[PDB]
Amino acid sequence: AIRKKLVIVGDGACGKTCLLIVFSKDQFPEVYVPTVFENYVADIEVDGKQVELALWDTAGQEDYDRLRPLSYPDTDVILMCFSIDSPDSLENIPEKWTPEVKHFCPNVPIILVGNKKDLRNDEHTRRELAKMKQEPVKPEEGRDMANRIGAFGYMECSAKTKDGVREVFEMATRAALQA
Amino acid sequence: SMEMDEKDFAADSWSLAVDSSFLQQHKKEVMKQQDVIYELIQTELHHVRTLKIMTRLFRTGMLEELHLEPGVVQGLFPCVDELSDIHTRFLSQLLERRRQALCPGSTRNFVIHRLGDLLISQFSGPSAEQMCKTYSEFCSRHSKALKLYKELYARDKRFQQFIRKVTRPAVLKRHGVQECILLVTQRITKYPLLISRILQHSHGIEEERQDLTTALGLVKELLSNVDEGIYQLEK
Ligand SMILES: NC(=O)C1CCC(F)(F)CC1
Repeated sequence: AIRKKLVIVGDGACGKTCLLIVFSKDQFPEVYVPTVFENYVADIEVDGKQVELALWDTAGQEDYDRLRPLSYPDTDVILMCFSIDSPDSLENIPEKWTPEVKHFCPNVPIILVGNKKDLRNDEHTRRELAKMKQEPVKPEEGRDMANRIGAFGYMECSAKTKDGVREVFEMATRAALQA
Repeated sequence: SMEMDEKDFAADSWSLAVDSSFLQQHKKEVMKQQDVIYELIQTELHHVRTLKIMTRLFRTGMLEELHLEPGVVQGLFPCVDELSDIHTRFLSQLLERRRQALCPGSTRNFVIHRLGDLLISQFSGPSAEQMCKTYSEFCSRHSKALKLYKELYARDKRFQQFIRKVTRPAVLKRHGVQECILLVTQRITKYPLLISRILQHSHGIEEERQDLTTALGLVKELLSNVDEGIYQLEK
């Protein structure tokens, strides 16, 4: 049971806290969704290999450029998150998070994850974005960003419906094993 | 941690911690606020418990079982006694505010109407200065503690044996040496998240919305000061 470390990075409303909570609980928080995530060690068996995957969040550190890098030591896989209902959080991926993740974590695989994919069919989300001369992030836009930033892969999920969530963490484990 | 407190904070929320017929007597907006207040205290309990694992189990254990020089242990657990004192006093004030709020004949049913005053005292004056200086110190020695751990574990069999031994219980799965050090560094950046979500549901009593707005600003000023005072030391 090899031990590996996962760190999730991204803007404030990219849904990274919800994703970790939903993965670490599995049984959906119907009564109360917590504000913060402390840490978690998941037992994952992917492709017949057993791994202890430590999960960390960078929420609350987005404005503190000297505190934030203390999350990176010994990271084996990076989940680079953006929200599908926020095209601006996607344009901050190559400009802000990638130069920083590659500086502190060279050779560490990066998986680009488009969170909140359920909001593509949300008429209120489409209406709000249309007011700002915008549309929800298209799948090919996510794939094009992941190609341009040199990501190990592009994945989509929905913390609300749990759709795509297990597959993101199983693939992150596989990426962390590669050496 | 103590059994009395663990039970009081075992539930996933305030709405689940209190008796069902007590919850039923409150307005939804109160339940929403109380859930976030309960989370702030619950995470402060885990924060203090992490610091006690670092001091009693890891730090004292090494001194009483290994022939490590005290300078090495100081490098592994920087500012832990001082951090333990700050957060144990803060937790004591939070736990007392909850107990004062309990209904007679109950050890579970409570509503905390005032929190901002307690949050202003903690994050202002001498108490805030002590946290700013202790966290700027801790976070500057953070990397050097991880490298000292990795070096000692990969070179000393007696240290490896000690670490495998003390971390064997299931309750310490996410609480190894490096994990404790990162849990502590990340704690201060959780407060603005919790205080803003509590503030979001405290607009009913204007004296409280202002107290919480003041506390929110005090924490951001503290974080900005800790962040400015950081500069990575090396072994
Ligand atoms: N974590 C929560 O919000 C709830 C939902 C599921 C449960 F009832 F099992 C436990 C509390």
